[PDB]
Amino acid sequence: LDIETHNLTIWDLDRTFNVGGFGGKETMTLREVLSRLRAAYTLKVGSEYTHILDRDERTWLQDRLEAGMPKPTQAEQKYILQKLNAAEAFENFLQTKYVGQKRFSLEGAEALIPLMDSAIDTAAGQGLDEVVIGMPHRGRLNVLFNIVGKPLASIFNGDVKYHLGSEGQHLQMFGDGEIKVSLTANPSHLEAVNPVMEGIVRAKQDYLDKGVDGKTVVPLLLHGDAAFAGLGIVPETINLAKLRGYDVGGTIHIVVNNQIGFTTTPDSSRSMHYATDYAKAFGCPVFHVNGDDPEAVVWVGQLATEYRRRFGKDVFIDLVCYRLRGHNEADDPSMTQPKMYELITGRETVRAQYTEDLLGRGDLSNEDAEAVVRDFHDQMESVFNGLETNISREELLELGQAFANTPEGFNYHPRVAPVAKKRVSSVTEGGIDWAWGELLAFGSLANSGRLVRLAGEDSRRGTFTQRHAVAIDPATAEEFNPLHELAQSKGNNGKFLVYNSALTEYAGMGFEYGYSVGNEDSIVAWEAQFGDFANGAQTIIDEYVSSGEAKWGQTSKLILLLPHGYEGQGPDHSSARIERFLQLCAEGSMTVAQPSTPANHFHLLRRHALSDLKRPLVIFTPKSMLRNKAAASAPEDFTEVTKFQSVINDPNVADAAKVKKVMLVSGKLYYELAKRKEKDGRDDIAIVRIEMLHPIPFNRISEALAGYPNAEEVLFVQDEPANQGPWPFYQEHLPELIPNMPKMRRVSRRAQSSTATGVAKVHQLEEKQLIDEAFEA
Amino acid sequence: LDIETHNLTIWDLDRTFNVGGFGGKETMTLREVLSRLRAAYTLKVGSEYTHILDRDERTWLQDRLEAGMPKPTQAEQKYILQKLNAAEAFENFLQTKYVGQKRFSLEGAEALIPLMDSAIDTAAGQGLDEVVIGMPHRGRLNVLFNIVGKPLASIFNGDVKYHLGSEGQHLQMFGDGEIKVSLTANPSHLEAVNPVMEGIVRAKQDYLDKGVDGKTVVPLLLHGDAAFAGLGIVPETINLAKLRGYDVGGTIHIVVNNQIGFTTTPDSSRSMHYATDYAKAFGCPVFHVNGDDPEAVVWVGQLATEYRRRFGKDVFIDLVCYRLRGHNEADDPSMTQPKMYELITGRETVRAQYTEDLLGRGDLSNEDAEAVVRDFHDQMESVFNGLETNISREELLELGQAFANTPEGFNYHPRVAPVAKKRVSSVTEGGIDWAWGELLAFGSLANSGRLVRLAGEDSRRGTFTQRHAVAIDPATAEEFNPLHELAQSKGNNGKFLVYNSALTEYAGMGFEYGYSVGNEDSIVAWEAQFGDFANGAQTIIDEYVSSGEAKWGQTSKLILLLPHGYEGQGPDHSSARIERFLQLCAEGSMTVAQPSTPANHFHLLRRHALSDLKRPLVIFTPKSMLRNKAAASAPEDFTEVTKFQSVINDPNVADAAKVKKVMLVSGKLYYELAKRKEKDGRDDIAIVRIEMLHPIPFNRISEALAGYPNAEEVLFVQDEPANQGPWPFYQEHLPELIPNMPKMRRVSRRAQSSTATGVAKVHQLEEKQLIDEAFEA
Ligand SMILES: Cc1ncc(C[n+]2csc(CCOP(=O)(O)OP(=O)(O)O)c2C)c(N)n1
Ligand SMILES: Cc1ncc(C[n+]2csc(CCOP(=O)(O)OP(=O)(O)O)c2C)c(N)n1
Ligand SMILES: [Mg+2]
Ligand SMILES: [Mg+2]
Repeated sequence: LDIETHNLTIWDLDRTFNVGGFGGKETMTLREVLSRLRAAYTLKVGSEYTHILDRDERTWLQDRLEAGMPKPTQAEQKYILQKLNAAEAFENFLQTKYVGQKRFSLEGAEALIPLMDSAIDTAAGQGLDEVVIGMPHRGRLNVLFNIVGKPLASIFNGDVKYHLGSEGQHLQMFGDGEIKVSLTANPSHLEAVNPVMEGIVRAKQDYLDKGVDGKTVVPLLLHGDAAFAGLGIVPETINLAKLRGYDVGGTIHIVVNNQIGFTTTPDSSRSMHYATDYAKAFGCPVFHVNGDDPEAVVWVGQLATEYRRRFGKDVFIDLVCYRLRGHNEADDPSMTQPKMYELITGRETVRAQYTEDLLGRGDLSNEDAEAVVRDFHDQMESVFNGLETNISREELLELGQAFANTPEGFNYHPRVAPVAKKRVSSVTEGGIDWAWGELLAFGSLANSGRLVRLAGEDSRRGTFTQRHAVAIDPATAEEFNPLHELAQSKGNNGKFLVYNSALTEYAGMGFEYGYSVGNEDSIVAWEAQFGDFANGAQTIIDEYVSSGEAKWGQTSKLILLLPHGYEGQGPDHSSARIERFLQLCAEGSMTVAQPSTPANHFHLLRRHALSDLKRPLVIFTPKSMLRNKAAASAPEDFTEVTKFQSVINDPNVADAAKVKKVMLVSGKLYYELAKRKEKDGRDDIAIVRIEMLHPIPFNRISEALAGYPNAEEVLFVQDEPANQGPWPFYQEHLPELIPNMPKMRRVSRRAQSSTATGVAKVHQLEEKQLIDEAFEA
Repeated sequence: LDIETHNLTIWDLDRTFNVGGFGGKETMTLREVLSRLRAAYTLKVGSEYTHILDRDERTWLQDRLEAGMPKPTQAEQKYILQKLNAAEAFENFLQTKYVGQKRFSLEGAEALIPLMDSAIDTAAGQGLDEVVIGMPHRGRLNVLFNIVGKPLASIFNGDVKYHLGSEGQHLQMFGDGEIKVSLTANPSHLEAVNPVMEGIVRAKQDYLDKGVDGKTVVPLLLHGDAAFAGLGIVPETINLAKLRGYDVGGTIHIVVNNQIGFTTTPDSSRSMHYATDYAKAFGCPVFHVNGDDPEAVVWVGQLATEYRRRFGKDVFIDLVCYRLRGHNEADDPSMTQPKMYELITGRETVRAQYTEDLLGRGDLSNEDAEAVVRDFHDQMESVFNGLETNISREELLELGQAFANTPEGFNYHPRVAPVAKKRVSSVTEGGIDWAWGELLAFGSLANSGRLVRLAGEDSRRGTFTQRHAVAIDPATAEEFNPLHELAQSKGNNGKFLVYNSALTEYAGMGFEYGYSVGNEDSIVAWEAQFGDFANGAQTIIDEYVSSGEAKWGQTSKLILLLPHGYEGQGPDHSSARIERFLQLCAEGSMTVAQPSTPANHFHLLRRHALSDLKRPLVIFTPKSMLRNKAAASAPEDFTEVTKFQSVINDPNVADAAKVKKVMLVSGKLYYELAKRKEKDGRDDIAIVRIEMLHPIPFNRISEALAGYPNAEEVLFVQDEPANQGPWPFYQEHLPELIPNMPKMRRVSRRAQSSTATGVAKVHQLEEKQLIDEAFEA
């Protein structure tokens, strides 16, 4: 940036040169060229835009930045001063009338309030419908009073004010526009709101139904500088921006850069030059603005909101400010950073500086000048004053016939063709498999008129090549979605939408929780490749899915589909960790189940979607049992059987008076135990299945055991190790709920620190030993 | 890139222009300029380097890329052909002699083997000590045979071959260099090895002790394209590259870009143009190379290894290849991607293409040509043939006096000065607090001659302003580390190293597990800001810390320090989730403790560091008890008391024959219960503390209860809800280990789905109700 580096000297300043349309001129002097470049790129706004690849969007930014900030009117200037007065008035009320609020102070960063106002007002003039805000603790109550518009009485009267959500309206001072404003709930875990907020926006856009030209709900997301550079959830969520099921038309990002973490400085926080350098990975513009020049801050807010509407991409604003006090209530920040807090202590406020600048440009009259003084006193005085789930024979045949009604000149790939042919025959003959039972449920619900959404890794085809919900023609590469087409022909505007995720668990599951909150009337399901990989979304399970209703009174009906089974494929492909989910359950917080039969899975999904109980559902789904012919279901099981079963008694008992042992079991291990009973001719054993785990169906288990009056012993049989699976939960709780029951006796694998062996011959030997122990006299 | 865009035509091709030293010339024709630019930037190697900010490192890359790939010798050419022959020979043996290996095939990407060889050979010529490799499943057994150098017998004979680690030597064909080569263990969870591998390299560099000019252990890290763009752990780990405690001199990254995930294409995987676009966020160079030109691949390997040694930064290679077969053993990839697998099926191999190119440039003689044919047949034939922990009075006084031996013209900040003065007096008078007990332990061990490392968020000062292990002078900003200086004066080369992390839990804890594996003789500890935030590193707890010894036989002695207590500060600042850690324990896999007294914490840390048992330690550390004066310890407790105590019996019992109730407790709640016993004069109650949780000290608990022979009842008292804390574990296991014990009776908070309330008045009412219930007759 020095003229010496380009072989130019002081002797060239008044010579004329060809500049090729720079500043709308063909010729210019070096003195004039340097003036313009310094006015555009070196004052209170610093821009990064030349890394963008499209020529049209690079030229749009270039023309606006080199034209400069327009000179604001007197009316505009006084409106910026009134917002700064309100911001500072509220900070003073909080610090004086209440205690332990020093942690949550906005002092140093009061220009945030006029920046957020500029963006929301620009959106109202564009004609859009809503703005959804997500943010951390710092400045939250200030945003509730000055941006959402809640009364003071409402703010100051489970969980705290600093974590609950709110709604309000924003009218436009110098226009005729209105817009809704919403604030999202969040935990103390930094950046965990990022994917949840994005999902809420997509659900709201889908409900308005305005097409690709729409995208009329704006996401505004606030970060801190240390958290933005450090935590990996931030760039994981930005990567979903342009994908098919996840696009929301761009996100406006504000990073509040107060040059300190807690007791940590930027040198020990990041290996990037600026905190906002992830923008250069995704091809998006960055604006750096000085937080002590309020006219420049309101311009950057306007320019960012205009860039989002024109190009539909993400935009990043870096607001450079400082932190006046320490993070703790009684803690000295000079203890660790003494040199920085020499510059901070005993400054003038941004309000004071701006008032002095307006009263010294001589624009204002005598009457006008008195008013500016009186406004701050005004703001201060104001603040200190029996449900059946079966379908009809006719409905079932129609669902089957959807896989035959192929569009003109579409053919199926020849490994997919025989799957389609069996779906059409099965609804009369029999032999319905797991995958076809699941799709018959989601299809029936879309016909009634609901929006059904399914998302996860390789979810269109299926991980185990079992689903085939969208088919592709090998010749033409044309897509067909049979059940979506049937739904849109019944005339209740139903939809079946199926999407393939990116390789993420945290961002993926977070996005589907958000969708459930932003449309109460939708049916949403997230699937995992294997249930073993759901530990990479533990923050979302612990802080939102299991605990949200108790904390904030926020309800969800999300379905988690997690594969599970001990089939000899190693420790990272065997367990979805049942024990961990049952540890998190209390007073019916969520429903947990493991069904054995395709028809029972059908009845569970339909009960959840047609009930008034608004809590999540966790289903442990099979892998090998997907293709077992003893598991398949008849059509009368979807048409004559009315309800979902929580306990299934033994089908193969000749005489109940001869039974002496009773085995309790849950999942795929039933079919192995049943095989052995038939081979050995054991008429003294009865095998009983538990389909629902939490809540405990204790009345149905009691009825079952009452039916065998000469039973001496009760065994609990599971595949999982003795410190894993459902045994720990059941040995604690079941004896107190059924007093007359005999003492239970465990039969399982040995307790261990891993999930399962990695040697396949050891797996086969363990399984033999388990079943022999069960039948041993 | 079209000449029309720059207002130039065909009529300018033979006119001469000033080019300013391009191609080492002052003048040149447009025809010559276009030739050179196309030869340098548009053939088999594509470069991204102009985003780099330093002028010297931009010019170094520019000069090498525009000079071009050097013409390789005949000997060099035949050595590249022999490596491709070996690679393809081994793939054929695996596919024919064994089954279910189609998932793990390298067919399509055989140029990986000569790329990795080029880099390792270049490192050996630079004079460096070791190369550490981390990678996923694809190509692993090929790398074990052709790069590490294991025999076939060793490979083909718990867990599988695809997850265990190995060591070997690499000699240099045309030189006199040797270098060690190591391969790291890993789970199926993609990208979880990234932080663990980096930590292993830093531990090995620290042991060699060669200073800043050293950095002589090279990290080589292999990724897949979908995982690299999608999972957030990747950019979280790159952000640690230039930080103080974490820098290893650069990382060479290889992304194998086979243009497909599992059944998912790049369109539905990322929102970036290339998968390697995170490089532009961190200011590092990227080389894209064609995987069907083996001479270009060996050049890029050399250039990347030379760039790391000169500039000490990260470097990224994108190897563009394809995937010949499907990911499953029996699965058709044309089912989903039919158009892509029209181009793939029925191609010539990279080995075949390169042989045809050498035999058609006429360099080779008749004798030389016969040899090239016979080499592939040769490679094929070959493959198919009573420990006391106290310190002395003198050692204790010396540790105290370290906080007085300030360097010349250093003064303490005046809020830190009185802490230092009390540390010097306490070692004679009394009143030693928690923090000073912890540092007395780490200090004593550094004096004996060990390397002690402590890392975490705000760990130098402390989160609760309690530690002060490095002090800063407010006048000069000069640092002092008293205990490091005492260690280096005793002449056993001991060190006390303390570092402030970035705001990360996954990358942070991963790095400290790696350090423990790469130096068995170090004492390492990771601290969390609050124990509630450790759920963001659940992948590392589940897959490495709790399970590594059982899976792979890999041992660690890592210390986790997790703050814990119910003090009325909300649901994300109360519980470290004890219940979850005790669920993961079996057959002494790790030690779990919650000490009540500073001296007992001292004795636990020293027992762990001087034992032969090589397993992790999880300590639940206090918050409010840090400054409680009833908790402080006398000097005789560090000097006359010999061992760590697992159970502590009641100090305040006049007559043991009068006791009728016995309360068991663990942690800070002791001090509340003890206060109430004194106030009410209860000589019928005895309060007994459990300091170690797993393993269960059942012999010591039995001895304690035997001492009170007229005890009618036993209460278990905890602050946590009834489905959380240590009660679930103890109600299952303790009755079977002590048969004669009376039936236990719980006294706790009610079971719930969250951790704790968010209203402070409700917390105080709950605590009163808990203690009243305990003492109720
Ligand atoms: C996931 C997570 N990790 C760590 C913390 C602990 N924590 C609370 S506040 C804080 C500092 C954040 O600093 P920054 O993002 O720079 O913003 P500031 O509060 O200074 O505005 C940290 C690390 C947390 N709340 N959540
Ligand atoms: C954390 C995690 N998430 C998901 C998976 C499931 N998974 C196994 S292989 C695979 C595909 C990875 O594709 P890519 O990284 O492009 O490499 P390729 O195997 O095609 O070489 C996935 C998603 C996993 N193993 N770990
Ligand atoms: Mg900050
Ligand atoms: Mg790939």
